[PDB]
Order: sequence, then structure tokens, then C-alpha cells
Amino acid sequence: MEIRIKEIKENKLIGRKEIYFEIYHPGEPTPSRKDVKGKLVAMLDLNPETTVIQYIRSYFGSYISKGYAKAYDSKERMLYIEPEYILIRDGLIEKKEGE
Amino acid sequence: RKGPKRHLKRLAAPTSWYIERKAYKWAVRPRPGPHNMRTSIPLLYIVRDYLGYAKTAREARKILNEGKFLVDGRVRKDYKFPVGIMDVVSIPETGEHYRVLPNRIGKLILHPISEDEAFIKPLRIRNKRMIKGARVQLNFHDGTNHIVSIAEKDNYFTSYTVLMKVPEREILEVLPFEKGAYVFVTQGKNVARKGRIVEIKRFPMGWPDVVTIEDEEGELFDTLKEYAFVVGTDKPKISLP
Amino acid sequence: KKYETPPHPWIKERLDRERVLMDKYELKNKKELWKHETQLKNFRRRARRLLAARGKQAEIEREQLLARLKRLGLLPEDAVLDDVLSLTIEDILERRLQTIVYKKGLARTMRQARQLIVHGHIEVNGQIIRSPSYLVLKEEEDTITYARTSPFANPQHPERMMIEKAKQGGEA
RNA sequence: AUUCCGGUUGAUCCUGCCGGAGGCCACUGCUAUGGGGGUCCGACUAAGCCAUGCGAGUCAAGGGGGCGUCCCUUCUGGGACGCCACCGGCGGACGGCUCAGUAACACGUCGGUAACCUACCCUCGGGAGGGGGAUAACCCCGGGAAACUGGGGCUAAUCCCCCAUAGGCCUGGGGUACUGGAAGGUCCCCAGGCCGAAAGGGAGCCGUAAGGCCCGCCCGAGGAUGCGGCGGCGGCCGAUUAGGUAGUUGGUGGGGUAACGGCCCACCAAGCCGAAGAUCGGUACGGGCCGUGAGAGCGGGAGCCCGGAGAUGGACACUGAGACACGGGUCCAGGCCCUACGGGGCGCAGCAGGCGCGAAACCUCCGCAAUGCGGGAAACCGCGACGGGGGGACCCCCAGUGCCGUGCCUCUGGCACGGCUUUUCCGGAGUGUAAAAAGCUCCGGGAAUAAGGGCUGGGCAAGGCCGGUGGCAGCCGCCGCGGUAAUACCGGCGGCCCGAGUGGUGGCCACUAUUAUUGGGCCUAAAGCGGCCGUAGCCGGGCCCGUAAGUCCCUGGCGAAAUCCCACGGCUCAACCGUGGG
Repeated sequence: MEIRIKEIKENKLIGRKEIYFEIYHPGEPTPSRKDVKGKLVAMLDLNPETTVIQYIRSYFGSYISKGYAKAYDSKERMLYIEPEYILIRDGLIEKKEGE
Repeated sequence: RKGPKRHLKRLAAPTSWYIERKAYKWAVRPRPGPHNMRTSIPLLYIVRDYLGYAKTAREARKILNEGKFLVDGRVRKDYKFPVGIMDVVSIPETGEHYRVLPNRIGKLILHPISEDEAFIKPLRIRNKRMIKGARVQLNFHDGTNHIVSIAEKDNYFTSYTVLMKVPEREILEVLPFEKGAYVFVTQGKNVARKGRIVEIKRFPMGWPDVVTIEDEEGELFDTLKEYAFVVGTDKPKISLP
Repeated sequence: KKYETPPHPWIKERLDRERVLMDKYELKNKKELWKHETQLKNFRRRARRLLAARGKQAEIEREQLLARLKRLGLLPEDAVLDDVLSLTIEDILERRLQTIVYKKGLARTMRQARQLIVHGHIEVNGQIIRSPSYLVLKEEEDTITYARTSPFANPQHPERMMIEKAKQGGEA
């Protein structure tokens, strides 16, 4: 499996790079989030607990996955700002707030 | 309906915001303010959609509150606000400046112009009328107003260019429209064009009043006096489809 | 809908047409033929309308239709609206997935690819197409290879032998 | 994308009806809808009513506390959160649902209120000085099975008020300056009269307090937004409905409203309306569109968006810019329920769910996470509005139910037999949950493994035989078929069609030039008035001339989005949706 960076945004106000991933799997099952943790910290080039994994869907039979990840400087900022699905998929926090 | 609609629907959201109209079922309805709801561009659309700086309305509301936009020289904080046409929207945090302009298509586009022009806002005033102390006051369709004169005939009837200094809310450098002046066309079906007025002559009585113009290409157009908006001798640049 | 069912549907003359083409292009249902007939029919309707009207309808639209036919390959190089009218419902059976993979000779016959395409072994562009009714561009002919392979990941599989016997190509 | 067939007869041609073949939309039988994507579901019933859960709140950073707890400290003492009641402010008129009534200035488009208002909000200008004052909380206490209710001492705030600073409004007289297409609205002076502005903020930051970021209030002007109002045109059927009208048509004065107005009122007049169909009865939310058709035309108002109308039936006010108010009150009618029988409470034609009805239509699910919105500096709270899954012959789209060798039959194929790959299916991985689900998809193990239903005399000649039976039992949409070698019955076998559908009934549109404008007729097929007269109406010889109303041309304002076509892109693919053009 191979992770490549397609697209890079620089958001200054909050101090993060917003980043697009294409991840491959050829003859292999759908990418495994647990190895992708190990692989991520090097690709983004930021500490391991502030390099964040989000969004992947995986094509039907066409072996390419499209996806998004975050690289943050600020551990403080990230839990607060971000929409809850990310925080659980990375493993940070759950679901914020009920009724 | 017996009350202001507080909810706008997505299928009621136009094609002029260039928005997906089957996305949910509820569209962002600004609270009453400068401008019309369907002829505005929402603050939600500008942060969230346009630039990718939000992926939820909570991101975009938090981002606006901390600060990433000032509109007309002053602070905003919620995403509900109808941004007008011929306004000045600012990213202080990126240094971008935009004009809110029509296309030939008639969708709102933010058209980039330099940091310099952010200072300027051209006004062509909506009506001119007396207030107490025998002073006349200036008006707009975004409600942007100034007071204090000595009355009298003054610069024009109502077809003005003012240079407006936006943090100060001051008027400066007044200028008439002529029969050799510039207009950009910002309502009607002839929108996006910028040219030189041939003559401002019209149909002298009743409700219709024509004004006519030629351009650089030199096409002949006719539009209402109300839909003639005087840029000046050019201050902002043209809008592109 | 992409189903066309004519005014008289059990007439002798229709029925003969249908019966004969069933390993000549591959059928296993009539519907599949009906999709293709509907695509062509709409294209010929539009082509007819533009030609009928004066020049005062906007030529941009006639230019966009003609463009699409250059890529698809029905008008290969032609650029004529009258030329669309003359088209057969037999020029769109020849641009089927099953009769353009067999043309190159990766599918033994059109009949063969009714478990290659299911089991996902024939790729076009970057992706396994699964659909006999998929219609292939002239662009798209330049990339027809294989993926997610099991009988072509094993030459030693007798599947490989049944498909290629001295390499049976063309269309029949 | 423009098609015809059987049937009046012994045969023939015309006329004409019927039936069938096509699209679409309910419902109903069998089977199935694996798998996957999008739409959808009391949608032609009782606009019947409901048990039970739920759709309406929110600020302690306005505010002095009561209680639990925290940082503390373990004191004095200040800083926090939850919970709790009272005034403030804002939402509760919206959002959601339904379409009964209404054939009308309901609705659409263009006009237009210089007759009228518009808070929250947004802008610009300016103001918030001083004085006065309360009631819950707390403390104490009575009753009712309840609902619900209390009496009093103390007491906070952006608490409630007055005065001034003025402003507002009316009215009489003078005159200018802004805006206009005009009428004439806005300016100012003056006299006399009334009403007689406002309120502030904790822990932080900015300023000295006020003030401001933030939240809100006052006055002047504007904007936006909502409400009301006027006009042009368009705005169903029955003439076994032809004459209708008494605030009714107008004038004049006036009241009342936000405001024009016979809206209401007094007076004065007798007008107003009608055959280009008034009035009356009857039926119907209207529109974008949609269904069908080559078109012309016909048919329709359903999801969905737009505007109006309603919320057990009727009547009624208050608070608010905005209600005569969809989960508020008063009351009357009907009906339900609790009851110490004294007395209380309601409204699923709101949402789950129930029950009645009938030919017909769902889980007492999951979440507040995303979407929108109100309040809140924010954090965040509220949300059966909403996002989704569940279930559902409801529609649409996509896809699989094999392939090769192969002896031999029906070789556009089939079956035996052999070999191969292999949808489901299992184990694993992502997804996604924003915590489930939907389990697919991918990888490893790995099977040819979900296919049915209709028809077979002519219409569909598209598909043929046997046995039983013998005008019977039955079949039938039509013409018919059975009174004993039945292709038509019934069973069986075979074949043909189409395919997760097939078939039936009901309806609508095409076929139907059977509504004739395109595109029909009247000697004899159905159809000339017994004949005239002349009214309304329709239609007008030649030549000229004025107008340019009709009529043709050009530009410009505009006919919302969605639906529709074409193009490209994304989802394996496509339906579909985005985007641009039309």
C-alpha cells in the first residue's frame, strides 16, 4: 500500500495544513487504518499525536481510495474546532454533546 | 404567512449563488439587513464552500467570530448577514479583497481586486432628501448613509460617485455622471458590462426612464437610470463570466 | 426510461430481427437492445430539429452534439447533421463493451464475457466496467487491460486456455 | 417519432359503432423484487376521533439569592458549575401539517400604495442627567384525592414610573430649499394645544463612569423583512337559471382604521348591472409544471417549490412591527375523561402509534451528530423541525442467474458427461457510526449456484400435439368455441413471448379527421329550417386622401428556482445530481 499527497492547502488563521490523500490497495483488501496510523506521521511531517486521520472511502474494484487528512501544530485547537467523526476515527474524542 | 420566514429552503435557494439545490432541504436565510436574501451572497457560502476553510457550519461560525472577515470596515461575527452588491468584503488574514459583482450569467461572483481598492467603496446614492436643520442626507440600497450638508443643489440629483473611506464612514471626492462618464451595469439583463455613456437622455414622462451607453467594443445598450450605477471614471474593474 | 417497445410489439417482422441477434452482439434480454435504440433515437430526433429550423437557433448547440458523435465514433470524422439521420441501430451494437473487448481479442467471443465482467477481470481506463450496455469511446479503446485478476494471475488455470486458443479476435 | 386488425353480407364498395394492439396511473392474483442506487408511502376513503411518547424554549457575562459541589482557603475572604423560582429580552404568528371551503382581484404576470405601518435585525446621526418604587426567591403558614390555589414580613436587575433635556402629532398664516413624470411628500419660521423620550451590564479586554467589543433600550432618517390596499389582462360548468339590486350606484359632510373605501354613518338623488350571458344552482385551492400526442390538441393540479386558506363546529378579546393566534385564554354547541360529586381538563385535517371505515398505504425505531433556527461573548442549550436506517408488488435505473471442450438431438442453440472460473455464503479488512444501523465492497476459503408468469382459432397467423369428454362441464375482451377423428374444454406434454417481473380490473391520453384549426360532413348513409323578413352579430366593389387602431420590423424592462433538452464531469456503471449553454 502507498499513500501519496495530491493536494495541499495552508490555512493560516488556525495554523493547519488541510491535505488530500490517494491511497492504493492492488490485490489487497481496503486500506487498514491501523497501519495508516504508523505510516501517517512521516507523510504529513508533524508529531504523531497531532497528525490526524479522517475521511476515506474506497472504490468498488478499481483499487484507489480518495480521502482527506489533517496535520495540526496546535493540540489545543484541534479537539474543539473539528467535526466529531474525525476525532473518533483518529482516536481523540467521541461524539460531542447530547440531549 | 403571517410573520418573516426565519427558514429558507434549499429548493428555494437560487442558481445565482451557484449552489447545489438538492443538498439538504434547508438553506441559510440571513436576518434582514442591507440586502435582499436571494440577491445576496451568504457569509456561510464565502468561508465554508468557497475556500474550504470549513467543513461544518460550526467551523465557519467559530472562524468568523474569532475573525477572518470584516465587511465594510467593521466587525461581524455570525454567518447570517445579507452581503450587498457593489460592496467590499475583506480577508484581513490573507490580505484578499473582493467586489460583489454580477456575471452575464447573473450569478454573484467575488471578483479579486488589489488591497488598495478595499479602501474605496463607490456609492451611487438611492434618493436624496431633507432631514431636520435644513441639511440633506445621502442614502444607499445597503443602507449606507451619511448626514450633514448646507442643503442646496449640490453635486447631482442622485446619480453620484462618492469615494467612501470605509473605516471612517466618511465621504470624500464627489463627482457627477456625465454624457462621457462610466457606468457598470449591475441589474437588468445586460449585466457585467462597463462602458462610456453616450447620453443620459430619456423618455421624459411616465415611469419608464431609459439611459443609453456604448463600450469598448461599442455595443448599444439601454437600461433604466436606477440600473445605471456610476463607477466613477472607473474605480473597480469589470466582472467576467 | 430507456425502454422502447414499438406500436405493434408481436409483429412478425420485429420478432425475426430480435431472435437472430443473440450471439451476434450478445443478448440475454431484449431490454439491453432497447437502451441503445433509445440513445440513438433521441440523438436523431435532436439532429432532425436543428436542421429543420433556420439559422436563428444558436449554432453552439449543434456544434456540441456533433462533438460528442466524433468521440463516440458513430459519426467518426463526419461533422454533418444529415449524416446523424442516416445512422442504423446496428452501429451502436458494435460499440458495446462485449463487442469491443472481443474486437481487440481479450474476450474469445462476445458470449465469453458474461462471467469475466461479473468476476471483474476486464478493465478500461482505471476501473473494472461491469455493464454490457456501456458504450466505448475511440479514446477508451487505447486502454483495455485487465485487473483484480485470478485466471490472468494464473496462466496455469485452465480458464486462460478456454479464452485463448490461437487468439480469437475481430467481431462476428 | 406520424402504421392498423376482427366483426353488418352469399360475395362487394361506402357509412358507422364495438373490441383489441401503445403510453401513463391506481388497485388486485401468482412469483419475485437476491444484490445495489435514487424517488416514495391514508397521496380517489371518515377535513372521523384518540390512550401513550413527543413538536417550545432560552440567557446567572443583566440580576440579589436558596441548595449541592469545586478552586480554594481550610480563616477573613473572592473565583466556578449544576439545580431552582421572580421581572427583563427574544423566539413561540415562524418551522411542521392539511387543502375542507373559495369560480374571487383566491392565484399568475405586469403595474402600484405621493393612502399605510414595519420591532428583533442592519446603517448613519444624536441620547441614556436626576428623583421615586415593587414582588417572588428566602422566612412562615391553610386547603384540594386532584387540577390548582393562597395570605404576608424582607428583598435584586436591562425591575416599574415620573420629571427635565426634546421629539412626536394635530391646527392656522408666511416663505425657501431637497426629491418627482406630475400631483405634490420632505425643509424652516411663527402662534396655540397635547403627549412629554430612554437603562443598563459580571470574572476579561478598551475608555475616566457612561459607553464599547457583547447584549439590549430611546429619538430622527434610511434599508431590509413582513402585513394590508388599488388597477390591466387571464380567471369552470348547467339557459329544464333571464332579467338582477335597497348601502344597493353616485353625490356631500363625517366616524373609524396603519390606511384608501357605502368599510360604517347621516343627508341628498334614483341610479348601478344584463344577452360579448347578468343572476341563480352545481363543482373545483390556483400556479411552475406534469401525463399524452409528430404536431394541433387533449387530460391533469400528486410528491416537490411558490402564494392564499384551514386546525372538533362557531363566536370573542389581549400581548406583540406581526395573532384575532396549529401543541394559548374567555364562552357557546356537540363529544371525551377525572371526581372528596363540591369541582376540574381537552382537541394527532401536528409526528410515532391506536381505532373506526374501505378496494388501498409503515417502526409506540435511531441521533441531535449533520442541516436550519431562537437565545447565549463563546462553551452550549432547545428541536419526533430535522438527518437516517426499519417495514412496504410504490415507481425508476443498473447488474448477476455462467463459460469451454463436448457425443448426440431443435446447432442465432440444448442436454448428457468431463474440466474451469465463481455472485451469494464464511472468516478478515476499510467504510461508516458521527455511539448504532444500512453489510455492501475488498481480500482469503468457495458453489453453476434466487426465476418466474402469461399465451398458443381468428386479433396478435409469435407459438401444436395426445388422451378423457361430447353444445355437457366449461372457455370468452370481441368475433366465437363444445351437440363424440376438439389446436379453442380439462389434465398432460411441447413451443412462443417477456423477464423480476407477467397478467387482470378500473381510469385517462394516443389509435379516434368519433369533434374536423391542422383534419369531417348535410339528393339517397345521421344531417337544409315550409318560406320570407329584417334586428344584434359577421362579412364588403373601384379610386384617393388623412390617422397608424389592427398588421409586420427593431431595441430595451421581464416572464423565480425546480421540471425539460444538449454538453462535459462525479458515483464501477447508469438512473440521479453539479456546472455551463439553450
